[PDB]
Amino acid sequence: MHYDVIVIGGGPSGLMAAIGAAEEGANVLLLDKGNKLGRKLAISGGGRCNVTNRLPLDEIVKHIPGNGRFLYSAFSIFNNEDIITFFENLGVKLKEEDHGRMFPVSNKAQSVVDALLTRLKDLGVKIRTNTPVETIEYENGQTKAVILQTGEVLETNHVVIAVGGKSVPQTGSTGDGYAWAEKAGHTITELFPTEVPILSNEPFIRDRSLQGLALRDINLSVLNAIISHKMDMLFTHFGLSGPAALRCSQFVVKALKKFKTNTIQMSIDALPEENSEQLFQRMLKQMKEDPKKGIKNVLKGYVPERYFLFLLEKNEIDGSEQAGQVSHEKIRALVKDFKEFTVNVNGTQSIEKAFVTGGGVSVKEINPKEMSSKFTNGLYFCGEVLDIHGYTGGYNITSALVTGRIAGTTAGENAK
Ligand SMILES: Cc1cc2nc3c(=O)[nH]c(=O)nc-3n(C[C@H](O)[C@H](O)[C@H](O)COP(=O)(O)OP(=O)(O)OC[C@H]3O[C@@H](n4cnc5c(N)ncnc54)[C@H](O)[C@@H]3O)c2cc1C
Ligand SMILES: [Cl-]
Repeated sequence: MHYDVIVIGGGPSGLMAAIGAAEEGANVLLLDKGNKLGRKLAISGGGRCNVTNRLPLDEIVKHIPGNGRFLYSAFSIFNNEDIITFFENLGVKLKEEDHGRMFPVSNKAQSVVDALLTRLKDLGVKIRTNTPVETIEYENGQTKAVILQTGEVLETNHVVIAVGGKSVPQTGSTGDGYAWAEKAGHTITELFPTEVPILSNEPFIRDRSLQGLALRDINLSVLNAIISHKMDMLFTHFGLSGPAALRCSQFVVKALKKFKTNTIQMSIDALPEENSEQLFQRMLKQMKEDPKKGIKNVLKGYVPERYFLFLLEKNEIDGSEQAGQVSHEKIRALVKDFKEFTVNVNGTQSIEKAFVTGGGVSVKEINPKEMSSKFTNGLYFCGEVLDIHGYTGGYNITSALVTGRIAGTTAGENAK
């Protein structure tokens, strides 16, 4: 046993785990499949890396819908503000942008990766690139060895699994970690994509009626209800995309899986600022100002023209009908479609194409203060391989950095 701790995976969690263990005085090996460490980290935040989020604790947890509450213990030890200080000290100043989102002053993800690599070098962590792991050996409820794809055996009593999820496999995250966890006794929460476009075969989608149409600042709901507020949506050839749709997508997936229906209902509130009474009266007070003018001109500007004209048809209103020859029941209907237009949807894009993989190693089986397995001694987990996931805004890297630091410092401590 040359190595006190072996960390498998050099994403943000693995890099923090290796630093965490080496600070505890352990001789640490960090293994990665790729020719470079931090490939996904290097593309994160549009190439700038949204490293963390400075919002208060309770808001951070709320933005991590996949087991955010599990992180309460971790955050007591090492939290968002601690992340900011940590990076400052490694010479990579951060800045705050919108909605609490923190980015390097350099505006370059590579800056973050390089700082972490420099700290590993300073601490004497051994790094082996192009070194894929095949499996982990366990005996007597304890970790015994890491087995490389080549067959090379690396004996150790402390292994940190930091290999990420299943999305964007070109970066190295191909779901290798789940089988190792199962071998160790763990359950895997069923995997689902997050932040992906939603599919629909509604006739109006198939006939491209609204294709390319952006609806700005809408409320998009998944009915049963889960609601994304004041975000933009886009109608595509295949369904719904844009921030509002992407946010709802994990909820579409779960629902379809739980229930075994072919479609589920979504609802679009195109004008969330205004209630159906205010909107109805707005519309009357305009139909009276110009009762001889065509309704398609009297009521322009409420929603984009293509959506407007589609909804008129749907409600059997001739756009050229005189504003004072349109029945008030048919206007009430138009207002209901402005506030709650239903769209049946029937799936989403795949996990390969997702932002983050939802599901993973169950956190019920992990000691929250340690990131240690409850089943196998000398086994630790961190990052996206765990069943933790965040919305966009820095939350996923927050969790990876935090869990990686706790897992690493616990391993390094245990190994001594
Ligand atoms: C396009 C994109 C942009 C993103 N932007 C942000 C953002 O701005 N902010 C944010 O908070 N989140 C962002 N995310 C998500 C965030 O990048 C991830 O959640 C995070 O990188 C997960 O960190 P990790 O350490 O768990 O795993 P990863 O970063 O996925 O790293 C895992 C490492 O494990 C290695 N590995 C895998 N299998 C093996 C094996 N068998 N043997 C050896 N090594 C192996 C891989 O080569 C890889 O280097 C983004 C995601 C995507 C895809
Ligand atoms: Cl993000």
